[PDB]
Amino acid sequence: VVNQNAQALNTLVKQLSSNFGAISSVLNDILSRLDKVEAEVQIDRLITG
Amino acid sequence: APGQTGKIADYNYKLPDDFTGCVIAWNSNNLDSKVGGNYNYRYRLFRKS
Repeated sequence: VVNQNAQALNTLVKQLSSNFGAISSVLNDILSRLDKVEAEVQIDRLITG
Repeated sequence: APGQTGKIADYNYKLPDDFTGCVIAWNSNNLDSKVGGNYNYRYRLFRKS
């Protein structure tokens, strides 16, 4: 039980470094490199994932 | 057009990123070009932001 709780939270944190097809997993890499219309496409990918 | 940038979009006339509406244009060379240049029309070249 302790190991399953820990692995589920470790997996949940490590999904934050996935792109899900966005240009980066980091929102600042999007918001600093794409304009207010183009950034939203990559943010919508990260949100969905 | 919505989400565009350049010295007209940035400093003169900005459409919101989810503009609902139609943009309509026509060449006005006969009405608005003058033999030595038509200085009646000007645009903002600079802004603070």
